[PDB]
Amino acid sequence: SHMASMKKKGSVVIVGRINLSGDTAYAQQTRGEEGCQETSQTGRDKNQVEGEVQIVSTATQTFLATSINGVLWTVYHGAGTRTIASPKGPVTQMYTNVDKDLVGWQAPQGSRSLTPCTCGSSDLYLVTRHADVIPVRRRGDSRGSLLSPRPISYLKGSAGGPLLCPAGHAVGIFRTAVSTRGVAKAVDFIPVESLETTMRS
Ligand SMILES: C=C[C@@H]1C[C@]1(NC(=O)[C@@H]1C[C@@H]2CN1C(=O)[C@H](C(C)(C)C)NC(=O)O[C@@H]1C[C@H]1CCCCCc1nc3ccc(OC)cc3nc1O2)C(=O)NS(=O)(=O)C1CC1
Ligand SMILES: [Zn+2]
Repeated sequence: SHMASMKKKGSVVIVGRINLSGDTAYAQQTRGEEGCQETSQTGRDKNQVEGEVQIVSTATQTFLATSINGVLWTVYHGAGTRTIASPKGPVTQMYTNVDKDLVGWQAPQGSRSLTPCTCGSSDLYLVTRHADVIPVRRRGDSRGSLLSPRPISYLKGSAGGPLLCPAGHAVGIFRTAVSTRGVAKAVDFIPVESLETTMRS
């Protein structure tokens, strides 16, 4: 302890994006490691934000955050209770729910939001932090199966990323991979209706 020397955790910092605006998905880095560490400390990020899916970092982890209905959502297991860096300084979470593994901040100016799905469709697509678009069959409210299994390395750092309907509506937020002996066959996600409930409380 000793209060005079106690440290503060830094802000979550946007360090890039998954670009989905064209015919090709690809990852873009907007901030390297030294700038990220500085921005984490001040909570002041003057970078212009664009797009729906951000790549975010703390001091110890890198993962995704997805804008839906003007809220930038990610996983509690990545972000904890942290603020996010913004042009005006650190921004406090608007939503925090450890039970859902969910947090949200006001979507950054410049971001674009995905629309919540209304199709009731079960043919889905998971966007990874490396900008891979993996097909996923919905198997329950919060479960989908990967049409082609991958090692868990392949999904590491994609928590907070979106599951999309063929149209491109947001169906959910990737939470955790279900694996056996290191191979991911299934995914757990936070369905968008759970977000929408949270957005009414
Ligand atoms: C491989 C990619 C994968 C998506 C990733 N998710 C995880 O690694 C989660 C985090 C943690 C364990 N995870 C797992 O995926 C494990 C693992 C063996 C690692 C594959 N699998 C697993 O549990 O399967 C069991 C069926 C589910 C039942 C148990 C699910 C419990 C979910 C969960 N809830 C809470 C609530 C509150 C918390 O407070 C701190 C913490 C939590 N942590 C949790 O799970 C990811 O990319 N992360 S990340 O981006 O690298 C990182 C920066 C954030
Ligand atoms: Zn839809």
